[PDB]
Amino acid sequence: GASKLRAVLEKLKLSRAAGMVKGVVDHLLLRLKCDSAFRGVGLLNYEHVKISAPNEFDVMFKLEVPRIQLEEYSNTRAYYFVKFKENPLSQFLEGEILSASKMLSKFRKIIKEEINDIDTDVIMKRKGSAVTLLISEKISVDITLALESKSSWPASTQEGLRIQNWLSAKVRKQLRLKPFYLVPKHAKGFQEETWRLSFSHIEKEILNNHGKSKTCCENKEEKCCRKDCLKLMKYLLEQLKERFKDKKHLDKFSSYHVKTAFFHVCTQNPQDSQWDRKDLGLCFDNCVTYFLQCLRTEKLENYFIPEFNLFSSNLIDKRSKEFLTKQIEYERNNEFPVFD
Amino acid sequence: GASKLRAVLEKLKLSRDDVKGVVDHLLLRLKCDSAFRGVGLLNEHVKISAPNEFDVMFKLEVPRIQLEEYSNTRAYYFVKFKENPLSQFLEGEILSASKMLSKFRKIIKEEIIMKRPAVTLLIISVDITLALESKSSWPASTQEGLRIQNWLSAKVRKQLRLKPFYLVPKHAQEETWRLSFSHIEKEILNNHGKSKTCCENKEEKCCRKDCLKLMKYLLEQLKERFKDKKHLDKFSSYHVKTAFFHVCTQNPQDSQWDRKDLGLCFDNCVTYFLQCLRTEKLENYFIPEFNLFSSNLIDKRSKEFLTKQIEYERNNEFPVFD
Ligand SMILES: O=C(O)c1ccc2c3c(ccc(C(=O)O)c13)C(=O)NC2=O
Ligand SMILES: O=C(O)c1ccc2c3c(ccc(C(=O)O)c13)C(=O)NC2=O
Ligand SMILES: [Zn+2]
Ligand SMILES: [Zn+2]
Repeated sequence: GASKLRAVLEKLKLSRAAGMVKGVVDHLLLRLKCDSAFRGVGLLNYEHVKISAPNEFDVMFKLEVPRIQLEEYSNTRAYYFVKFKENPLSQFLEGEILSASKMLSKFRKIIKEEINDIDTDVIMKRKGSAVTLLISEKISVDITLALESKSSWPASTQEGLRIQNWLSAKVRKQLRLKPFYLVPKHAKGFQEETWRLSFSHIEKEILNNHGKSKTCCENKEEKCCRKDCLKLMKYLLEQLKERFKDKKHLDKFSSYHVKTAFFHVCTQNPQDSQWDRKDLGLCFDNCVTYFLQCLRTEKLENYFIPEFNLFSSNLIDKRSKEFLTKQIEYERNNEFPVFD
Repeated sequence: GASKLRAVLEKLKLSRDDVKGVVDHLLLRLKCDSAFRGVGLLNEHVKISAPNEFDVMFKLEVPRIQLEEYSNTRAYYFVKFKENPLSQFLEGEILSASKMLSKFRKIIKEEIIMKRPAVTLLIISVDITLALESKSSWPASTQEGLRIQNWLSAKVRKQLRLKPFYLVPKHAQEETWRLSFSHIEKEILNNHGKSKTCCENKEEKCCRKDCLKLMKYLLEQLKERFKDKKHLDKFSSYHVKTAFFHVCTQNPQDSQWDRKDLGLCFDNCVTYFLQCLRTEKLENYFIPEFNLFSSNLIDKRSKEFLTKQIEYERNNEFPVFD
């Protein structure tokens, strides 16, 4: 049944915009770099987090905080407090703690006064992880502020990134030498000054260099279907999320959940021969089945923070998971009509 | 036979089972000079037989450089610039390796047993080499080189080319700098298979590294044997390493390097090296139009001598390995 899938992959392919986004983010950086607190700001990598939203872009603004002290908040292995006029963030302390609210409030207010200078009509949507702009009433851009630390990764990541049997232990050591990032994200009436660990840069490298063989998808003999499986998994969720848009059931589910499950499947199937392009229908069925397992199990560990469960009941209602399960199982049983 | 090569590699590792942070003190006192403030390590032993001799590259970044090729020696270049800490060393618009080495050879003795690769410290021994670092894009002579696309992938080829390249003081004309990629060579060797997990599990154990070790040991032993003769004087472990890289391009798949076939793979490396001698062609792996085996560089009689000696060794189960 791969014919209906690659039909979807061809239709999704013809979304082949950025430039009006580039000019806005470039103008935003030029002004943001004039502030002492945001002097070292810069782009991380335009990224299409949603596969079926060509008018939705996503950028990450990085800003290094040299020599910080991360204090874990109440054993939530992903949320941390940030500790440290030698610090240019001196206007944002709430004691010894970097205030995420104040740091975000100024970041938001600078962009507000900066989208008005532009020729091009830009609107900031109303109000964490941070600001969304509306370029010319058609294209929306989500900007996320990310603290950068070039220090070694927190101890909660020690057992994560289990890519040794797939991308090798040597690659795993190399990626862990790269910096990590912290995004302002409240934690569960919420601790409003916490930051969540972020490895979006590592996730990019893993996706765009994804085979056991270094030449995977570089010749016809080693062409795998890893990327297509993730694309279809994202399209499925987006279609269902939009189909049941005003039932609120699928609100808390996002492409990161689907992307996390896909990484775990990559660990369980480390050989390129398990992802042969002629097996797209089977491979996709196994990806859908595994995601369904995480739903029924209420266990989807963060790929980098294994003790952080993305599908715990404290984060996502069991009813919402049961609803996602029923919808996905109906689709898979009936050859995915939501793709049409 | 094949058991003789495994025995040699076995003795080579006992030879290295049992090193000096002296160099860390050198860069302490060397970084305090104005012209050498951007100094540091780059990463080794060329002589695999005697591990009592080390080799270091002292990297020094040279920001605004424009390279001009010297009479189409696609490896050698004059370094000019486009406040300047090395203003002491200019001989006009070009940068003098003579005065830089002299000042570099002045503080090695000042802040010190030096020996006038620029210097040699006797502790053990370490060959210190001065290298200019350039973060610019590689010269046009490297365009058709690093042919690793069918082996380590085109993607990897693009990542390594973004890394800086280096220039060492090398005679050709006496103020020329030769291209150096000892850092890329290091990565290519310590990350050598088509599979990223090559040599990380018994199922994917290749013999690439051992074929290079035996090739280096074969040349070093023959060079010692005929030391009183001058035939093998200009052959070096870098020639052996370069030939091994081209053999890797020729045999990209890991299945062509199964450690069960050490004898077959090693004979492949010998055969190709032999072919480079008879035809007098051994291109630099990064600079293809630079032939390390040209008749201008090495005597044909010298090549034919090494050819006949290695041919004797291969025909008698390599008694050089006893
Ligand atoms: O789509 C999102 O909101 C989202 C984006 C990125 C990330 C996450 C994470 C957890 C939950 C969500 C979410 O709330 O869905 C999410 C996470 O642990 N690491 C991320 O990098
Ligand atoms: O062993 C050496 O002398 C040596 C070391 C390193 C290099 C070279 C090169 C050419 C010739 C020799 C040599 O003359 O043998 C050599 C070269 O093109 N690139 C090198 O990186
Ligand atoms: Zn692939
Ligand atoms: Zn190997």
